[PDB]
Amino acid sequence: MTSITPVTLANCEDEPIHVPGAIQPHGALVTLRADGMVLAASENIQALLGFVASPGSYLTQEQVGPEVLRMLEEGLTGNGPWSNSVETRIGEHLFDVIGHSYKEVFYLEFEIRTADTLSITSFTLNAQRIIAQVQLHNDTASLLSNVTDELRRMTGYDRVMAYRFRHDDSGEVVAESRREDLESYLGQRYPASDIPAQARRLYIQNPIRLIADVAYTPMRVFPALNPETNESFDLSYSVLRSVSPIHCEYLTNMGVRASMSISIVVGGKLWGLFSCHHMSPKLIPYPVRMSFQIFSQVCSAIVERLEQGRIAELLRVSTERRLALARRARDADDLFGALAHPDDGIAALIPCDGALVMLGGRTLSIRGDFERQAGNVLQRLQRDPERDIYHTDNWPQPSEDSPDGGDCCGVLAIRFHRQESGWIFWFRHEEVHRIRWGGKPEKLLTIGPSGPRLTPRGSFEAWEEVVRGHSTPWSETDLAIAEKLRLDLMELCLNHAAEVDRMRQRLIAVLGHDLRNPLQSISMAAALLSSSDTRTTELRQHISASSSRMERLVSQILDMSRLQSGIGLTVNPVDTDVSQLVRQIVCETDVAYPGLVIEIAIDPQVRAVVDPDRYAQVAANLLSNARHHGLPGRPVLVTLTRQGDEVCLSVLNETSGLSEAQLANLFEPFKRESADNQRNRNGLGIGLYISQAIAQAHQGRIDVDCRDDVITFCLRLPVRQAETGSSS
Amino acid sequence: MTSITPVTLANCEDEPIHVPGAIQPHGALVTLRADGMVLAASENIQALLGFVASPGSYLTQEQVGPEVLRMLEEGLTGNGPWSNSVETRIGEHLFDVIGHSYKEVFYLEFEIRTADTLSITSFTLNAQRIIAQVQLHNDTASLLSNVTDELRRMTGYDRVMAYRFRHDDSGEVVAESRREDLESYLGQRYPASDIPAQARRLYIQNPIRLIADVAYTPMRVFPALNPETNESFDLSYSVLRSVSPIHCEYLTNMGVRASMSISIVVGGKLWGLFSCHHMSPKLIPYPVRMSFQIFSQVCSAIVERLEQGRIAELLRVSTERRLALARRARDADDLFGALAHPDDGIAALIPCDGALVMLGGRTLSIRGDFERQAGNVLQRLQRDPERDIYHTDNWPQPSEDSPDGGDCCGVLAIRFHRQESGWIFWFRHEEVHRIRWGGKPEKLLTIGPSGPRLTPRGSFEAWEEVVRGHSTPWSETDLAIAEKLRLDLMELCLNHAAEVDRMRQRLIAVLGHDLRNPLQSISMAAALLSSSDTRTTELRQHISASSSRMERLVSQILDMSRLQSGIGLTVNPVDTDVSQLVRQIVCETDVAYPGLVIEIAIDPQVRAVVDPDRYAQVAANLLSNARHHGLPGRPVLVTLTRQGDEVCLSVLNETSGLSEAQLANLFEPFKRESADNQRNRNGLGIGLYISQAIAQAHQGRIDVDCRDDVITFCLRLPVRQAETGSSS
Ligand SMILES: C=CC1=C(C)/C(=C/C2=[NH+]C(=C\c3[nH]c(/C=C4\NC(=O)[C@@H](C)\C4=C/C)c(C)c3CCC(=O)O)/C(CCC(=O)O)=C2C)NC1=O
Ligand SMILES: C=CC1=C(C)/C(=C/C2=[NH+]C(=C\c3[nH]c(/C=C4\NC(=O)[C@@H](C)\C4=C/C)c(C)c3CCC(=O)O)/C(CCC(=O)O)=C2C)NC1=O
Repeated sequence: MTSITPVTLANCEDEPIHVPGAIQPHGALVTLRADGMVLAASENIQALLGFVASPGSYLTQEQVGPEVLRMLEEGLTGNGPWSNSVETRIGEHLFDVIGHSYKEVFYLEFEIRTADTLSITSFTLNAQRIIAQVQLHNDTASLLSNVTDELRRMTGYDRVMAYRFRHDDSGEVVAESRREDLESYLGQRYPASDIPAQARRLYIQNPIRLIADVAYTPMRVFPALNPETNESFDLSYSVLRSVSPIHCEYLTNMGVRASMSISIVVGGKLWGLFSCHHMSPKLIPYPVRMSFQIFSQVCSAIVERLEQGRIAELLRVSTERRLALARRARDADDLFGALAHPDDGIAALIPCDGALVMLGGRTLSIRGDFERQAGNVLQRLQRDPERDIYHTDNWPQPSEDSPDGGDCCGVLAIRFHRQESGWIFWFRHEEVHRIRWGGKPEKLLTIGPSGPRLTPRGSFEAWEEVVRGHSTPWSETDLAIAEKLRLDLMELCLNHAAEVDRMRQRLIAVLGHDLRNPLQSISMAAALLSSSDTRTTELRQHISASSSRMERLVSQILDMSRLQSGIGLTVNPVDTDVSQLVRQIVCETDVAYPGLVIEIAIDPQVRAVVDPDRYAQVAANLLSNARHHGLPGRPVLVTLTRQGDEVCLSVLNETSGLSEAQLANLFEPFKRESADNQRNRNGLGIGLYISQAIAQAHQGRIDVDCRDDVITFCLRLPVRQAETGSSS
Repeated sequence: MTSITPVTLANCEDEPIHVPGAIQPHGALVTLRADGMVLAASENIQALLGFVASPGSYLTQEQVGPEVLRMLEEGLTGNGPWSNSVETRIGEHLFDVIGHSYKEVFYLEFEIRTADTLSITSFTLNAQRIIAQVQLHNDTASLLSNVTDELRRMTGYDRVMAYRFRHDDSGEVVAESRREDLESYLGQRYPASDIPAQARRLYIQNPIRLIADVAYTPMRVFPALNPETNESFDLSYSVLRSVSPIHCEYLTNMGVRASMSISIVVGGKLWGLFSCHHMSPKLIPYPVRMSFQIFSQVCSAIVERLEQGRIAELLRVSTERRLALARRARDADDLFGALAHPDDGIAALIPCDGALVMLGGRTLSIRGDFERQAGNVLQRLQRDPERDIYHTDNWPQPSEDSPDGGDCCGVLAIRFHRQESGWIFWFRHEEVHRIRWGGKPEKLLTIGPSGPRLTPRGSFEAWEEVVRGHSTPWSETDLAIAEKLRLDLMELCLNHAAEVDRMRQRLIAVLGHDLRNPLQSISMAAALLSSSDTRTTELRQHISASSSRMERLVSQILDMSRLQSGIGLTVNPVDTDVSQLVRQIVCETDVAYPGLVIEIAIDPQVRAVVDPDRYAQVAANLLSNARHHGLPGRPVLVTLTRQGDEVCLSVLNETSGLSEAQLANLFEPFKRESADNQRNRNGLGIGLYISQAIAQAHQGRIDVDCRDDVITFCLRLPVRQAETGSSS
């Protein structure tokens, strides 16, 4: 739907190995339609089976015999997936005829069992042999060790190996059984490109491969495209499927002449393989490969059980320490203390060569001194501040320019208090690794008539690569522990930091209560001054003005605290003459500010049940806002009107132009722009915030209209009558 | 007389089905010691085999034939667990002699293969198909359906059913293949008591059961106890093991005459069964049950992998939805609004008939009104305040006694901000559930002369239970989503509330600056009052005193905020004559409060480099504390001494007795005891906190010594050496 077609990232995953259009010549293939019509067949069918499977026809009993027709008939007419096989003699050779269905196409694959003993061993006896062996092991090390030997005994292959994939898709030969005169491949690494993603995905679906003769010439199955869809025949589940010519080249470079492999699937991912080699052609009869296909799933389930148990036990053991630390830190007076102890603490949660706890600008290093390393990592994290977890095993080793460089190649950092910079770091020193590679990893490129070819390595001689500047990698367990600790510490930091709010509530509330009395006393004393002398009169006036200003500030503080605390404003609606109140406020404002030209259009005797103190407060806030933000010398128009069940008071004044962002933030508290406005340098900006809260408390609202740098405010309050109680 | 009185939990788990001491008479059993000696044998051994296995004797080739001893010798001399079988003829008919070892006891189980023919063993081909075909299913719903049909066609049983266990160990018939005339059991429920915990564990250990004749007579094995241990023979892995008579009664009441069942084990738990029934005796040859053991292990592994895939996909889609919400909630100005939107938000994470989001007293419902249920849940949860998550599927609906009830049956709640009461409640309305029980699940007991007996149900006719008042239970995924979202919202609350803190800091920081000017103006005007009249003089004095008190409060506010914000107290250390300062302060305090007897022991010319304003503040704080907490009329002893490079000021006064908690909390801010002290009602209690912080800022300390209700404070401040120019 995005109208885009991405391009693949790697050319090694782009071979369609599942639709080769060819089979290995040790059998014959026939493809059949859901009604039984022959669609395509392998070109050797006349030589191997003695008859021509002409497309469009149906198999005759003279051709495949009654056993194959009985099997096919039960297949085509059956329901759900189909997979069956039967033993029959066609011509003079005994054949294993395998049948399966995939994506509505039915396949019949014939393998010769010439020069072999009839029913020498059955699928059930071999399956029980292996499953009984596999179930004796409680560790994957010994499970893979013994299974590799039993598989070599049963098959008789020149070599059998257990190959385990790494987290980076590479893999290592973790177990081996081999003929004495063969060089051991145990413990060698092989790169991720040796088994491409396409194969790993396929080998989760079809657990068994066999290559009977690595020198084989593919037999083309023609027509190559299914006539009913023009699509290639999907041979994913075919046993005769022609393997990639690049892998037969890879095995020719190993000197291998037959191959077999069995998948190990864990968690829906290809966990490993059992790979078998022979230095001469070798075919394993289908009943035995069927027993191996059964074993593949039993062994996969057992390995999964073992790995899940081991991981679960490590997770439990670590959860114990994490919870104990959480308890200690919760009980301790200082978290930055309880975590920063060289005994236990966070340094003991994850294997590290030292750790550092950082919070609120306080740091402590455990088992070393890493404030330098930590600070430098933060100076790296400053480029991606939204990142909360950082882990690395290849920290750039410092240059020789100064000995201040720290060789702590491993860093694992987690942020538990983003605003206070709560950081925990775990460090690891450089661990010098040595890797035995199965052949030098030369590039997959050769140029010839085909252009560049993805040719495999020319030799598999064990090459030893020394790794420097790398530490012990942080396991998925360590990363999980680090994240769970991050969350546990965030929760504790929130519970800890939330107490600051309660303290400020108590403090401010007591201050608001205790400060009113001295101000009231001063205002009363100023009112009691006889004002006999002109000097005494001026001082009395200045004292009364300053006291009223402080009372106003204290009132604003109380209101803001009550609003932020959610208590709201306790309004007392009473029948108030809005006309008289607004006219009085305007007159007092004009007399107080003779330079402020105030125009009034106040309807007479507008009476409404409203709180006179809150309405006066709103009017004062609006006049102050118009004075501070209005253009100097411009007149202010005040219009009070009753619009049905609402009282509308409008104030219009010119401005130097207000942006839409400023208009949206007009009601925001502590607006930074107020500190820069030379006329409002002392304005807290809460005037609109408090006014809006007052309007909401009165079930009203404050409208704002700014046009052509002229802003118009319209207070709308609902008309209501106060309730009166009676005994009736 | 044992001083104990146990209480029975259940009768059905007590019967030891693994040590029955008897076998099903379709075979014979011989028990052997690790040295090959015969321990015990079934009493029918002479009837079926023609020889007597006298205890203590050894088998002989003329008795059991050579192939039996050949098989047994590999067992006795083998390592670890053993399990094998041999096809051999004894007397005139063929026996399937199966051997295994358990707890170092070796068993020989003889099963007659009479009345069949190797051609009938073609069941091995149907086994091959089922084992091979099962691997291709894409989901458990189709897998159970197809496998039940294949199992019925293969075995030919009158009925086959896939039984899946519920989370409460009950089970439901989820698939069925049956003879056309038989009553279909598909979809019926059966209680947990139908397969007791012991049977579930044994069926996890021994996957295949077969009751060839429900009407059988148990063939006792004699002697019943192993002479080597005097214990019962553990027959958990014996194929001839006599099934519980309570279960054979159960099958008799179904009209079943033979049974077979195949375990499905997932995650090491019994996930389900395939149970096959026949209305007449039927026996499955041992090679076929051997193939069913393989099928059971393969099916178990595939079912486990399919269910893991389904759970993983559910967790993936859940994670996508949750992280999308966390993003929207983080980009929002108000978290509450971005969560509370009905069109998109929290309500899409967990399927609910409605939801309520709550934070800081706000409550916004979605798809209805839910404040009643939320209120009742919190009122209940207030009795478990540490609880952060709650879930229920059967909330008690309100009685008709009041219309204020809330009719929601299911509630899921999580707390994401313990202080702001941030709660998210997901509600589910009544989902009337109709349950079809396979017979009424009445009590499985009847009392007779032997007391209560574990009588099965006498009938299996479907009884429909109308379960009312229950909603869809909260699945493991719904709980995982609630648990993870709780953390995703705790993160956002912490990161946002840090801004609320920073805002209140900015608020108080601006208030402290703007309040200073009006106070200074009033203090100056008061100082300018000519005080010509006595009344004018008294008013001036009152105004000056009130202004000084407010200035003191404002200073305390600034100090407290700077300390809580970590800014500390700014000090200006200067060479000050401590003797003169302290003497002056004491004189002023005594003159202002002649009723407060102050005793002074002030060393002369004590000089120290200290901030005179901060040190005077500390002295005033100490004197105020002694005045408010000292006993009325008792003298206060003030001692100032220089102890080398430190100046020590001590104040001693009598008290009404201070508790150890009050002494330890003497430096705490907002000490509740200050609000209750009628003499210190206006005291915030910060005096000691601020004084201690000032002392620390001066690199000094405040010592406290309270003895026999007499408290002694000792301020220790370091003396700083003076610096001056010098020349030769
Ligand atoms: C001792 C160690 C050891 C290892 C590590 C090993 C690997 C291995 N690769 C396998 C698969 C494939 N590899 C490639 C391609 C490439 N392979 C490369 O090396 C580069 C150059 C490249 C392309 C540019 C393809 C297309 C396939 C799919 C084949 C198919 O199914 O058609 C398989 C499974 C097949 C089997 O059973 O042998 C194994 C077992 N066999 C060993 O004996
Ligand atoms: C159509 C539905 C349907 C269901 C649900 C069903 C259940 C079932 N119970 C099983 C096992 C046992 N049950 C009990 C005991 C109790 N069972 C009850 O009902 C009450 C009366 C009671 C005790 C108070 C015991 C001791 C055993 C162990 C038997 C042994 O191994 O010796 C088995 C496995 C055995 C088998 O293959 O048939 C199944 C399959 N059989 C069905 O055909």
